[PDB]
Amino acid sequence: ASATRVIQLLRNWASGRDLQAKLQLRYQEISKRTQPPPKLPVGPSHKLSNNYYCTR
Amino acid sequence: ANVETVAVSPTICRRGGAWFASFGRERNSGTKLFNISGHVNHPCTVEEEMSVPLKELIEKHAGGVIGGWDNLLAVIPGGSSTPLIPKSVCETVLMDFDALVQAQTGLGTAAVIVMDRSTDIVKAIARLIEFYKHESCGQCTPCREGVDWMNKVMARFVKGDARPAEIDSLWEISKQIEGHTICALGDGAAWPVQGLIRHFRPELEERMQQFALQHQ
Ligand code: SF4
Repeated sequence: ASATRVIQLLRNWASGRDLQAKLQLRYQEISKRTQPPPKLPVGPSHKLSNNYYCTR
Repeated sequence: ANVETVAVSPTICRRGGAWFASFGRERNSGTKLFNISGHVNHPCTVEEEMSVPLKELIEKHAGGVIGGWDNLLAVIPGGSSTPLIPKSVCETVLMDFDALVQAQTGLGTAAVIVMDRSTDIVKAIARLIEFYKHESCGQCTPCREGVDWMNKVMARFVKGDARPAEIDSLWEISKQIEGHTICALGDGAAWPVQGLIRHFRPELEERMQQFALQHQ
């Protein structure tokens, strides 16, 4: 956050814990909104042989 | 009835019939006309006792395999409809119905097509499959569809344009054709594929990997 150090001390004292360690707002540690494409593997039944439907 | 079956009937009636049974093994009696073609020194049509060993037939009448017996690679014993056998089986096999059934190929028409070690065996089996594709009458679904399917698969196999798993797939495709058609043309189209897969799978896999690393 962009809070002044004295305000951080006042907040920490009032709450009783270290607030800057766990901020509710998300600044930069989140995932990027543009991602590479996936590959998404296939299931067990995607075989070419020994895959008769009556057995499964 | 076959022309050969009909033709021998008067001779069987005259000479005795019990004379006919004196040739060959039990339930494999009489004399047979053999057509030896392919990679032999003297391809020819001959008449021989029914239960003659294949090697003796090829050596005595056809002049032997081209380049010697050690150059033998494969034999289709009874025409294209019969599965082929390698050199290790041709050493002691008898040229009758029951012996060739025990070798998993059948006697068929007693037409011996010989292929030496200098032939592309996959290409020859693909040519047979293409023959069956062009000769299917198209009446029933398994032949009309599966034979053309196997033809395309074998064309891709010849160039190595497949992956090893498809080999098993091809096997199953043939198993879906055999026993499910109206006539035996589907069976006779599936059998050479099964023989090639049974005896020459490493050749298929080697071609596949050569195509794989040749094309990245
Ligand atoms: S199996 Fe026989 S009847 Fe069926 S499509 Fe082929 S040739 Fe015609």
